[PDB]
Amino acid sequence: AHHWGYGKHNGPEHWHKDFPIAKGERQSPVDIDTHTAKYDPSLKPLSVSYDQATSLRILNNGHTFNVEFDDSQDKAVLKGGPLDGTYRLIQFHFHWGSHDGQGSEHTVDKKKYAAELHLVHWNTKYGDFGKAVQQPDGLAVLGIFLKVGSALPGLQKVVDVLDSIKTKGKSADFTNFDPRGLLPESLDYWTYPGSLTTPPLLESVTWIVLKEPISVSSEQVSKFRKLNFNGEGEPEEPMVDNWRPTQPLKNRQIKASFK
Ligand SMILES: [Zn+2]
Ligand SMILES: [Zn+2]
Ligand SMILES: [Zn+2]
Ligand SMILES: [Zn+2]
Repeated sequence: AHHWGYGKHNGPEHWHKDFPIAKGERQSPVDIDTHTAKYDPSLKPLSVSYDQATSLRILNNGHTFNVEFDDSQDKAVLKGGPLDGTYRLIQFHFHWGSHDGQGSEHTVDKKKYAAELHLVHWNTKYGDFGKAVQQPDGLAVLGIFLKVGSALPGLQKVVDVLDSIKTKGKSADFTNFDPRGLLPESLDYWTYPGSLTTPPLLESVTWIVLKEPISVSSEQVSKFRKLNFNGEGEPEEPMVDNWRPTQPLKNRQIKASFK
């Protein structure tokens, strides 16, 4: 029937009608309350190893845009922190708002940022992303907040290509992109067990949400909003507000990597 989305009839408040895990015990995103998040001395140092990352292409999937990487080798990986083993970078994408005052998925003390970046990784314990996403320890998503301020040079190559992938299904070559340019200086983070923030909402993600945002310009974020959810020849639906509301923490603890 109708595929899920972010619109009035197919968006987040309705996803449970087809994906009942939406009301599960380990759903994402959540509010991160800084007064109750607790330092966990058992966390090991976090290793973000992106020196050899090979980007390939950028795709408008009708929900967001994904920048895909070659994940055939243990090169662009995340290790340490809360993770056991090695997690390969497969793609990143963003969530953003119809205006700068909303857009992020996670919140910090109920505050929203203009957008949120997700760097998606899968556990090489499993054969590939499709096998990993079915497992509780399968995925690790590095979440980074975008705050409006000065323009980010590391984002400019992304925003420059978006007019070539305006509608669902369009893709373009996207090579030689350095995802380190989308990282803040500090890797202090919060972590908790959660889920994909889109259908099928599987509870297979270890979330690692960095405390320090990256700064982007209002003009850069506005370029995100010129994408469309629809395919060519369908009524125009601007790609905005492609975020899920925060969900109940339930019986989970958000841990901090910092004292
Ligand atoms: Zn569908
Ligand atoms: Zn609080
Ligand atoms: Zn889809
Ligand atoms: Zn995401």
